Amino acid sequence: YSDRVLQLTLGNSTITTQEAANSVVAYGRWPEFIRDDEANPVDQPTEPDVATCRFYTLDTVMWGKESKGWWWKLPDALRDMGLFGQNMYYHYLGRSGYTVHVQCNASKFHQGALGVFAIPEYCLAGDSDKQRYTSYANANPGERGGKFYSQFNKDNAVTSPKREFCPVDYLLGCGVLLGNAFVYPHQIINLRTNNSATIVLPYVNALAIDSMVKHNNWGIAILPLSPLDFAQDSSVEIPITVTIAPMCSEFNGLRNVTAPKF
Amino acid sequence: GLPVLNTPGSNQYLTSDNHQSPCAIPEFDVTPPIDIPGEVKNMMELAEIDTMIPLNLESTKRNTMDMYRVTLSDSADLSQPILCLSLSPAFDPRLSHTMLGEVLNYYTHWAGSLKFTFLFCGSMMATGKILVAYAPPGAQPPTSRKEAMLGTHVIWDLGLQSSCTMVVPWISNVTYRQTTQDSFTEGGYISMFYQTRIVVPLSTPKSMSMLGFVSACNDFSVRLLRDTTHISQSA
Amino acid sequence: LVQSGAELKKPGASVKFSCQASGFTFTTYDIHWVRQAPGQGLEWMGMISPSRDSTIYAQKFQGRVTMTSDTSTSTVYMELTSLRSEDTALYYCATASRPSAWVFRSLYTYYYMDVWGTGTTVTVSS
Amino acid sequence: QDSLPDTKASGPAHSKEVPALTAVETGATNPLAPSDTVQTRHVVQRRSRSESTIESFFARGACVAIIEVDNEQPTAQKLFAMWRITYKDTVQLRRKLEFFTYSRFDMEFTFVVTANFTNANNGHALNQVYQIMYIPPGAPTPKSWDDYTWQTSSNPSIFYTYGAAPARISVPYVGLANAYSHFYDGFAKVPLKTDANDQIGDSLYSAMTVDDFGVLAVRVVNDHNPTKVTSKVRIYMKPKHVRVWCPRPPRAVPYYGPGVDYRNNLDPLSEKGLTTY
Amino acid sequence: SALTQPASVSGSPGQSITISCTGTITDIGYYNYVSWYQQHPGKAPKLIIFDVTNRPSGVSDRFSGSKSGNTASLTISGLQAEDEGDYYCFSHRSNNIRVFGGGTKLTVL
Amino acid sequence: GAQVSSQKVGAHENTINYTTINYYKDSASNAASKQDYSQDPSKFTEPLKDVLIKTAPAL
Ligand SMILES: CCCCCCCCCCCCCCCC(=O)O
Repeated sequence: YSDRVLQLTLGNSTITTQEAANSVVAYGRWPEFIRDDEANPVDQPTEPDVATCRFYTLDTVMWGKESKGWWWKLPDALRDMGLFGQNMYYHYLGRSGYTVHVQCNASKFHQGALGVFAIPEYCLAGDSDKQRYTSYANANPGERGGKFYSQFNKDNAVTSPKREFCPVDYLLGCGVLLGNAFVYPHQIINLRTNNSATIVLPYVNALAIDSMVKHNNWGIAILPLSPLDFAQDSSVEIPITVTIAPMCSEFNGLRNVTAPKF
Repeated sequence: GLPVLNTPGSNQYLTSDNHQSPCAIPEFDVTPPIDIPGEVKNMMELAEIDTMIPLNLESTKRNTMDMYRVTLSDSADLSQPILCLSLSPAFDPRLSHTMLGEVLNYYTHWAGSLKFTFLFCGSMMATGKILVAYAPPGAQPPTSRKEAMLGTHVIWDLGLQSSCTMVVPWISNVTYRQTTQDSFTEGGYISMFYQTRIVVPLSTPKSMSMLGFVSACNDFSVRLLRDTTHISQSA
Repeated sequence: LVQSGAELKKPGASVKFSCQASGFTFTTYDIHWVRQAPGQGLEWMGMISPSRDSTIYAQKFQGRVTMTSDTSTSTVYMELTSLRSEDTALYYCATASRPSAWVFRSLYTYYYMDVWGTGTTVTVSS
Repeated sequence: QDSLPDTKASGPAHSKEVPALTAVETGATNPLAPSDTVQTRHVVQRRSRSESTIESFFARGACVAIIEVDNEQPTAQKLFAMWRITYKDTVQLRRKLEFFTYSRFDMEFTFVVTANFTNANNGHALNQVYQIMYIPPGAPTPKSWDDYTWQTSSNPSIFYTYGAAPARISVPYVGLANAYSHFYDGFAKVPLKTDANDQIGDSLYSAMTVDDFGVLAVRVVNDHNPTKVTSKVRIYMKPKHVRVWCPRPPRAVPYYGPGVDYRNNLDPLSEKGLTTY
Repeated sequence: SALTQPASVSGSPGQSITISCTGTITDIGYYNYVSWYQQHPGKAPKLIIFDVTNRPSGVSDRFSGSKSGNTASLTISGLQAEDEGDYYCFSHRSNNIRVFGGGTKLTVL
Repeated sequence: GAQVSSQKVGAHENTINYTTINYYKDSASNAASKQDYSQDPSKFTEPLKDVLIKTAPAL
């Protein structure tokens, strides 16, 4: 056996990789259900196990020579993924951990490096002079995610503002220098070394359980630390695929379904 | 009434006092803690994490993503250094905004060993070697490999192990070096040179990035708290 | 009392306003400029702070409008460096000197406009 | 007993085990002592990390507010002032706390009051008593300097007399959660498809609550002098019994509002040549 | 981007009327710097409420003010014929600009 | 009802204790017991599932 070869299985789903580089359990803590001395709600929790805790694959994003980065938010990227998204919308409170698997495959002649960072409470900076004015529909883009930018272009549409983020890439979208983002739970997909990265995320929050529709516990940021080069080609595009499984999903406060405006 | 004498320093406020004080909200029912992942007991656990160095602070490269990547190539002038850096981790502008430099800019004094880990981001067919060298102060800063190999150095072989760590040992005359710029407690010079060169086959990129990382070893401590230069506020 | 300049009537060209006050109120308090086209309602144009010569302008006017100060006469000025027919308005000069109880950010005092000057019309047409 | 590990003696090596090579793609960082790449002597290491502990790091009190109040007879005058209790409008304590995502601490608040006469001719005034009243969220705020709310039947209050030692109190961990959240990737409200208009569900990004930890109200208790006395209550905030819970990169570009937004000076790094030492 | 107000409001003398002012979450829903201004014809405006529920000296107690969310309201209770005129709402807005309402003409019937 | 503990002596003259008493009912009122010694940094330094040993190859 070698830690380049990993098999990950959750529910009815299985990921096999042959070019891993170990795996990160974030802050040393594997995900767990709520212990009885840490519990806040009195309602009996729904714990669906294999129905929700399975590998869901988001939309593939194409890494090219002018790509500046991509970001997602959890649980928001899984809000339309099957019974997890249905249990998240039908309940007021929800907790889950996550296994985040990023796949990015390239030849021995390609080069490049992606930093995959998992950020607890990944706030992003807005687009405009008005403080904290990013709307819900733009702060929560779903499985599409969002992109980083090379510069802070500022919204001047006074008639109707865009109310989006403007995440600047070396500023990690939130005003901190990107070289210090390695204090977060992280892996590098360096194409001569590994084709995949695995970060296992516990439920990092100031509460035992929280509103999943209102609040994102983790943000996943993927940024090219070294740019993609191949041969002497300007047109290079290789796929990045992000696959997230919830772990230890539990939900409280059943009611009618949340139907957010987007 | 007990006879008492008021010593000097009565009725002062020190801002560093460690004295008891009455409670504005007595008998408050404090919310109990829970086992949140990621607890930090000491700021040196925010050091000993390798964080990436903005090594490339040239005029077009700085304040972009290109500040982190040093261009190695198959056709560089091999006598000349890849990078040069001063071991002043709170003052050198390549080191000052790393997590080690940001922890150290809240402190006046520092002491310990420093890891420098360099990661190679060429293709798998890219091969080569690299001399990375630390020279203690009091001499000419190394301009050639012939000078730099007299110092503490690691010859790094590019292979399946993608990255290599060079440790700067704690060679110092003082027990603690100053974090500000000071020729008395200066820390020496880090230099990097080719030994052989980058060799690539055909249909392979001829230039490639290298990323550098810095962190504290287990022997590292800082000892006098101060305000930082890195944040400011207008009137 | 806060004293305005007289009325202007020219199209296409630049128009400069003048506004003079007492020496204490000039040095202590900010001066705000507000306009009112006929029947259309009040419209904040910007602020000059002669204690420190910082200015803020509304985004409708950020290119067009400059404000300057004179410590010798305790006068502030406003120049509308290009002009249109919709700028036919009564232009008010107002001192922000009624203090709010709420601390602005955490270090400053907010002031509402209370000492309004009589102001002046400018009409922009051939 | 707080001492660091001693550097062990290390001789020359010629070995199949190689400490210097690693893979930072794993996310781990290489745990090397200097003994694992250079020859080292033994040295008994008496240094320690005492000043770098989290309580030692936050032990210094920092200014969070400058509250201004007037005392003058009515003829324009701020006879009382009110401040929403926040750390985020002074940059230094904010940047120190924002190294971490969550934290849990008791507080000390220390109040330094300085007064001055405002015009030179008008002369003297007697010594002033200052009421600093805590108004928790939902409690009634004053609308004058002497209405019924200052009777302080259930509110905490400090009566400071001028010239005394700077008044101080301790406050417990008052957060509704198990730790204070310095950062909040979320909203207070979600807009729904069934909402009558968008402003029912509209709320600020990264805002948990408005009036999160209440309001301090400040007045001079004295009847007004004919001379105008202007006074400033400076508030110094010291976290203590601190536990911090998820490390973050510190703030690089200047702060803009209470969120993570940025507007100006997006150049935190200077110019230095790659070969220049 | 201006604060929304009804264009006109009417009532007979002795009644109570309420002029209202709805802005966005970055002005009235966040700041307490919400003020009201009265403008009789030809006059410069007079500040009648400065902070929410706070009147200046010499403004009669029939004027009163409140805030309910993103909305602020001015209630004139015991309406008189001298109250006829324009009323302009005002707030601070979080990019350090200041914004007036579109204004309400009050006709005393 | 006092507490007593040893100081870490820096300078020496020519093992020394200090005494504290908590005077107030609540824990918030208390002084800072400056004894919050460091942990293992491995939860940030090496957060792996298959934990490496430092002299072995990392892959
Ligand atoms: C008599 C005065 C009593 C003082 C009462 C203080 C009320 C508790 C304040 C705790 C503030 C916690 C820090 C977070 C502030 C923020 O969110 O910016």
